[PDB]
Amino acid sequence: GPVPSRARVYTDVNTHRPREYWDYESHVVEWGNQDDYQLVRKLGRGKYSEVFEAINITNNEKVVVKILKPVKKKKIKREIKILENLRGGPNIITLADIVKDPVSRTPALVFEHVNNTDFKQLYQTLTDYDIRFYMYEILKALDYCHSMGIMHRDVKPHNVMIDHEHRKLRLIDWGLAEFYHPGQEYNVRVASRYFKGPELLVDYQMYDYSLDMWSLGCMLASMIFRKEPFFHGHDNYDQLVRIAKVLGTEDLYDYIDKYNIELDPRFNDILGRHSRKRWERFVHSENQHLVSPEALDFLDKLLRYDHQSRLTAREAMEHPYFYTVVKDQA
Ligand SMILES: CNc1nc2cc(C(=O)O)ccc2c2cnccc12
Repeated sequence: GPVPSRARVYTDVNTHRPREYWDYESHVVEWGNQDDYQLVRKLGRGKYSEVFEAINITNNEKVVVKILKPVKKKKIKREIKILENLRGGPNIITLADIVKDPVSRTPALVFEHVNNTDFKQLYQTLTDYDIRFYMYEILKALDYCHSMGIMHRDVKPHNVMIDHEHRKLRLIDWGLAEFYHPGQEYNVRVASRYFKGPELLVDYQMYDYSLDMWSLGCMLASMIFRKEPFFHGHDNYDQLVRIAKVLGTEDLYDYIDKYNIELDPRFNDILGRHSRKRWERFVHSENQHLVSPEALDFLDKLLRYDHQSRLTAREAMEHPYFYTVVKDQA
């Protein structure tokens, strides 16, 4: 059976709390009236939701209503709990209200509005300093919620709302976030395919905060190489191959051994033998202004199979990649 694993930071944060902090299934939710908000326009469809710009009648402030698509009621309580738990954390989205349409009686979350620029036009225009700044701001959100016993489990560009005029950022969609408890085996069918850590692709269920750190590497590599996405796999099985073609197969296989992981028989063929590439293969004419010996070193220290050797959010923020943004924040 698979060797166990314990997160190497914030391992026991949750054990040390009142039970009601993390025992969300008993959380008693007070549902408001959704007529307090009039929907203006659809901002986007989701897999588990539909999101609308809306107006708060009382004050006239722009708001966002995320009507939740029908899932196990405790998953809603999980998301609500995690949001009331993180309220006011650096760069976390703010849950303004919880309501239910009086006619449909179908639950919805009301969040603060963010004048966001979507990454489809944004990531194509950021200077090297901008990539350092916003990445640092993501790390603020990740280290906070990790320190608070929560993994986000779905870090990807659509979930990072960026406001470029006021240089603000907020990390959103907490509907897949879980509380971390040492020894818990988690579901591996979480996150989006391009940002799935190798632990999810091989079905290693005792994962932790560090999964969020692989997703951040995928983003970092996607931005500094102007490749969206960086690991462009055809499914979950081929996704591991796209990773392996870059990180090498020796290493992956020691990772399988180090945890006595049972590989699917499917993987036993399509993976092959592959060397570990030097990141220089990916830098070309039109993306070298964004690459530096620093970014490469930071990036190398996120993309590791072994979830235990990834940087922590806290370690990431002390990387020299961020020395200037740390300075200009003084
Ligand atoms: C696709 N557009 C938006 N989706 C959101 C999703 C969540 C959530 O699921 O947590 C929270 C907030 C927003 C949001 C906020 N302001 C402007 C736009 C959006």
